[PDB]
Amino acid sequence: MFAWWGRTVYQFRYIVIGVMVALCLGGGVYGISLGNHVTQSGFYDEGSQSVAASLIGDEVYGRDRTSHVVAILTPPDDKKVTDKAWQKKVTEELDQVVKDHEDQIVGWVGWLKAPDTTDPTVSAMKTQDLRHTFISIPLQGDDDDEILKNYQVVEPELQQVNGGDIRLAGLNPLASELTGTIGEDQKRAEVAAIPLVAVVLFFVFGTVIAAALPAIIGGLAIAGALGIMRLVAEFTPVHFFAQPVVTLIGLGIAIDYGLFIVSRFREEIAEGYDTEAAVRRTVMTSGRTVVFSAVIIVASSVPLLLFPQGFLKSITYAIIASVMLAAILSITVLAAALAILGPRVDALGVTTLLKIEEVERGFWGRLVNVVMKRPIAFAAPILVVMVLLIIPLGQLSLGGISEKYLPPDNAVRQSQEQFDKLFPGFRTEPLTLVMKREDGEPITDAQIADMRAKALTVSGFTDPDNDPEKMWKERPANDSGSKDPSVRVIQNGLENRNDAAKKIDELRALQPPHGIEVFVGGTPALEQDSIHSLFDKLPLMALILIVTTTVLMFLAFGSVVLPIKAALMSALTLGSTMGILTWMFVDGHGSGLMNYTPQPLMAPMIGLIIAVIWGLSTDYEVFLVSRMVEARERGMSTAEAIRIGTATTGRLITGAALILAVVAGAFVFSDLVMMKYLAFGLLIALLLDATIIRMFLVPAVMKLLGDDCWWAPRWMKRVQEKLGL
Ligand SMILES: CCCCCCCCCCCCO[C@@H]1O[C@H](CO)[C@@H](O[C@H]2O[C@H](CO)[C@@H](O)[C@H](O)[C@H]2O)[C@H](O)[C@H]1O
Ligand SMILES: CCCCCCCCCCCCO[C@@H]1O[C@H](CO)[C@@H](O[C@H]2O[C@H](CO)[C@@H](O)[C@H](O)[C@H]2O)[C@H](O)[C@H]1O
Ligand SMILES: CCCCCCCCCCCCO[C@@H]1O[C@H](CO)[C@@H](O[C@H]2O[C@H](CO)[C@@H](O)[C@H](O)[C@H]2O)[C@H](O)[C@H]1O
Ligand SMILES: CCCCCCCCCCCCO[C@@H]1O[C@H](CO)[C@@H](O[C@H]2O[C@H](CO)[C@@H](O)[C@H](O)[C@H]2O)[C@H](O)[C@H]1O
Ligand SMILES: CCCCCCCCCCCCO[C@@H]1O[C@H](CO)[C@@H](O[C@H]2O[C@H](CO)[C@@H](O)[C@H](O)[C@H]2O)[C@H](O)[C@H]1O
Ligand SMILES: CCCCCCCCCCCCO[C@@H]1O[C@H](CO)[C@@H](O[C@H]2O[C@H](CO)[C@@H](O)[C@H](O)[C@H]2O)[C@H](O)[C@H]1O
Ligand SMILES: Cc1cc(C)c2cc(C(=O)NC3CCCCCC3)[nH]c2c1
Repeated sequence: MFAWWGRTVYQFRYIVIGVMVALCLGGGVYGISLGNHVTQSGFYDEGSQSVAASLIGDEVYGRDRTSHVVAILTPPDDKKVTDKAWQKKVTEELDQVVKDHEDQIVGWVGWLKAPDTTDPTVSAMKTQDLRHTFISIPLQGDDDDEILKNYQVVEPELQQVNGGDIRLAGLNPLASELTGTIGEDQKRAEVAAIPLVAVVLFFVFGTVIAAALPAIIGGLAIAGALGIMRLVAEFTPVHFFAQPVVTLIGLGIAIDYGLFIVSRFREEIAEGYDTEAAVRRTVMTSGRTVVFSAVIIVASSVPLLLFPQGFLKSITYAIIASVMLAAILSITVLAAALAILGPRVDALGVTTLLKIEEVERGFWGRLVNVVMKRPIAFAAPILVVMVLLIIPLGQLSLGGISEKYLPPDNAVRQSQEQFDKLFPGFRTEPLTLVMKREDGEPITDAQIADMRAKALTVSGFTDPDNDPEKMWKERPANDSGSKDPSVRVIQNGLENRNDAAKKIDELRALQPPHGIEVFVGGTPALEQDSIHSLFDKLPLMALILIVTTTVLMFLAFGSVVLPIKAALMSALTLGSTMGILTWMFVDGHGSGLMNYTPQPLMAPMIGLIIAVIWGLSTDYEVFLVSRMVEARERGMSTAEAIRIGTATTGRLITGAALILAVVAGAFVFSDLVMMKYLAFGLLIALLLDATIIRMFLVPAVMKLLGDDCWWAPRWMKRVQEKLGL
């Protein structure tokens, strides 16, 4: 199979390069418009009670458009908002923007449209010092994605209102900024990472062409994968976060796959094989390794599909498409490229760009020896410290997206915070009690008061007017609502947002009046229901993830102790990185240096980070411990096999780690705190696996079990033998 392709890829090397490059470039052109076909939904559970509550509320009362855009207007030259000349000028400008963009803007409302109003709420849309007043600009659209697109059409003209002295906040200015970080992080991966990957690869290989080929494969992999995701978007919604994942996870593995087979090819040429034989032998050995690595990653990714969140489903499609294409590219276009180049892959050295030994082996061999001489002296301190690194995970907190996902100095975030300071109480995050009478008869005022009294028995809800009778007010109704009298909604915000899980259960435990059912919704309910469904499915997801990888490791090791030992090592790294991440992003250690706000984490990201870290650690352990098994099966001491595996894989694993560190390190500078969390989790797990696990914990522990590492019942080794994966 790999034998046949190794000969075939040589024979049709020109056809292979031409077809594969055209497909990837054609996919890249198709994938340019992906950013215009992604969605922001997917963080919630579509089957939850809170989602049903939101659908009923919107259907009966109408979609609330008053939070789409809020604009703070400050008169120039220290004038007050009561300046009649200033009022007329800004009013005419706003009317012109609405008239020019009626397809996008419903209109604008606020104190400026009725300065002589007596309504206390409308009169509160201006500050006491008369220096600031704000307006609401509802937008057209039937869903949040369409509404955001409408906002981005009119934003440039809106920002010019009042001589530019207008501050835009609310849902869509922030949603535009949050989704805008995707483009900023992506250019880093393609303008800052790839050049740094090139200098890292040049330090590994020493020649220009050998260093350039893995970078080119990564670029082709990104181009094709974005095109595949664009195709996927035609059939199912694709979350916008799936796009940066392609450029982070897909790019890193694509370059690492390229590094592995280019390294093997140069070693085959150096051993004396001609180009034809070298290509075949590289596919037979390194091509099998990358293909098996791909199935490990795919096996580590598909368990996320158990979760209902569309966000997680979109990520796995991106991951699977990225790794399958990269594996295919590494053994089709890369192998064909080396077949054409031959030894000329090393032709160009430092001088080209310039114009435009025994000690090392012994030391690393000695380090393994020192570790094995006193293994408990190494394993015991490492085991203790890694367990202590799990302790901060006990302080795990979970929430949802806000303006705090942006750095504290972000302009749009600061406009939002200025609005909440100048105009307190206008922003709310209420829990809703969606009352429905199954009889179809109208809900009475007494029944609404019965429900309010029940909700007033739950502590922790805000009382701004100090009167409980003014709490749990009815949701405002819009003209787009059906106003079905059999459905009525009352709502109230929480005093402390972290109490949402407890308070929602209390609300859901209240007995409603006789013939009515109650659905509890609101944004805090949407998050808590999504949190609950994720951790409900997590035990099954973790079970499938562990067993699928362990059997794959058993197929790769031919042992029963080795897959179990490596699963324990994977669990230790997974726990340690999560504690460190909680220590950094919840507790805030490192927040000032990296300019992010400590806050609760996003729950679907822990599921993603579990799958990614488990896959990465399994991938590195499989490659290393194999070379030990391969040395043991041919006849060697257990101590020598550990030394041979470490020496023979040291250059490749270290180089792969350096590559991924550059790629992930580029994304730790993202303005989105969620991306920082994912990129750092990758960096920590990589540093632990490449240094603490590979060089200290693996060689030490494996010496403790001695020759029992290779133990495996023969009726199980026969199944491994009959397949030979
Ligand atoms: C993160 C913060 C973003 C969320 C905050 C956004 C919510 C704040 C927007 C307030 C919108 C509702 O506030 C106000 O309600 C009143 C009461 O019906 C509406 O009703 C008003 O209409 C117009 C004013 O334009 C006049 O005829 C009159 O003063 C009144 O009837 C106003 O048009 C609306 O401005
Ligand atoms: C690998 C990622 C998972 C790491 C999990 C982090 C757990 C941190 C525990 C903090 C201590 C709080 O202790 C709590 O214990 C209960 C069971 O008693 C578990 O969780 C329980 O409480 C939560 C809190 O509302 C409820 O949704 C529910 O009743 C149940 O899930 C969690 O463990 C933790 O919520
Ligand atoms: C591959 C191995 C991985 C296997 C991992 C298995 C982990 C299983 C853990 C189940 C218990 C965690 O359960 C989860 O606990 C957290 C606390 O952190 C609760 O979290 C709750 O309290 C926290 C802290 O007050 C709030 O910030 C949060 O909004 C609220 O939901 C979750 O509601 C509950 O669902
Ligand atoms: C990636 C996309 C994520 C972008 C999200 C970033 C967060 C942006 C900040 C939120 C700003 C809007 O803040 C918004 O305030 C309004 C008005 O108080 C709340 O609106 C709430 O009260 C109003 C008026 O009583 C009800 O008609 C409505 O049904 C209810 O939801 C919204 O629930 C909240 O979302
Ligand atoms: C036969 C006796 C007389 C017939 C009754 C006619 C009404 C008499 C009661 C008027 C005062 C009731 O007192 C006040 O009622 C209003 C309107 O219902 C309630 O108002 C509350 O419920 C109503 C719906 O019922 C919501 O639309 C509103 O947003 C919410 O605040 C107040 O919470 C209550 O304090
Ligand atoms: C800088 C931080 C970046 C983020 C984290 C990256 C983690 C990478 C750390 C790698 C640690 C050093 O890891 C060590 O690398 C050396 C040199 O490559 C390998 O050594 C390998 O190459 C050397 C020559 O260079 C040979 O003599 C040796 O026989 C061979 O094994 C070791 O087998 C490995 O144990
Ligand atoms: C889930 C996941 C995520 C990432 C970023 C990576 C990176 C690798 C990797 O670098 N693997 C290499 C070493 C294993 C042997 C074959 C050569 C490739 N695996 C990953 C898995």
